[PDB]
Amino acid sequence: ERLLDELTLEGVARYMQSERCRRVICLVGAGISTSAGIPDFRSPSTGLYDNLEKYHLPPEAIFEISYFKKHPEPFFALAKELYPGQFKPTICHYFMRLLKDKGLLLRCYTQNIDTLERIAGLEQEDLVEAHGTFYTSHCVSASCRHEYPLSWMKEKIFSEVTPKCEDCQSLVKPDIVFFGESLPARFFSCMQSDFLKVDLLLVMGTSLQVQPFASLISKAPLSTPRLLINKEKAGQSDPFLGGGGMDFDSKKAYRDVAWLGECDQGCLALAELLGWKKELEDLVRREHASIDAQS
Amino acid sequence: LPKKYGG
Ligand SMILES: *C(=O)CC(C)(C)SCCCCCCCCCCCC
Ligand SMILES: [Zn+2]
Repeated sequence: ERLLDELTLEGVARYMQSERCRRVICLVGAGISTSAGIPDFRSPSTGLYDNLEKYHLPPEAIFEISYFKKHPEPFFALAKELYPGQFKPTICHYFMRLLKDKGLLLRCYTQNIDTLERIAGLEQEDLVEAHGTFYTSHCVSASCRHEYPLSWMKEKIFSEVTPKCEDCQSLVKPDIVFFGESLPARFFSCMQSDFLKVDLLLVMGTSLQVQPFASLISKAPLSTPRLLINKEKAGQSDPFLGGGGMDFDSKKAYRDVAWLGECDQGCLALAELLGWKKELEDLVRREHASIDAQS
Repeated sequence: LPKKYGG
């Protein structure tokens, strides 16, 4: 006997509204922000890195910290080119805000750097930004580390002035984790505590191909149901590489459910099952109108 | 602490 009465979205919703389900961890990737216009920065099939010759570069050096600290100009020129015209979180982001409102959100682990989780109303304590964030920036000198807000960094990016610390004139870097940098200590300390406590893993908009983030699904207790909302099935064991892997379809499947489609539409469907459609619609329309009215 | 690598 398993926790889901059937391996479907309808089964998951019944489980969430049972007393057995109290603490939900969300694992989210670039798929939850493409609807807001944010490209997948890890995908070479998004045309982001087609115009890098102008930067007279050696490709991956654009995001390697060693290269950045010596030649920061290419990164900041790219950042200007790609800076979003607007920061409007998606239906998926506000669904997690509703999970928070209803006392169900234990933690959201995000691969994204775009700050939309914070704009949607998740708080720092709710979030593990596994790859950092553009939300804040810091001087890179170890004896300084002066912090700067996005408004300050934005103004440097758009005026094409390489950002420098006002106290010490070292370079100032967005708090994203470049290649070559340590991953955040908070990612590991939170994982060791949260996965002792999780009742449901909600995995949305990630293909689960980037480590160590993808290994989080194997940290769940064996009984914990795992729902994937994503355009493509993901997280199954690799027939070549072979283990915590997802099992949606075998005769041994017992807890993993795949809902295949756009993340906004899957979150809409789950909310409707939960009785939350009107609440979710009202929240999105209100926050979107507010952002659109920013003067 | 582990460093960030491709993939
Ligand atoms: C690790 O996987 C994280 C990455 C190094 C891939 S994040 C790369 C981010 C590149 C940003 C370019 C400029 C975009 C500016 C957007 C600012 C608000 C999000
Ligand atoms: Zn400084």
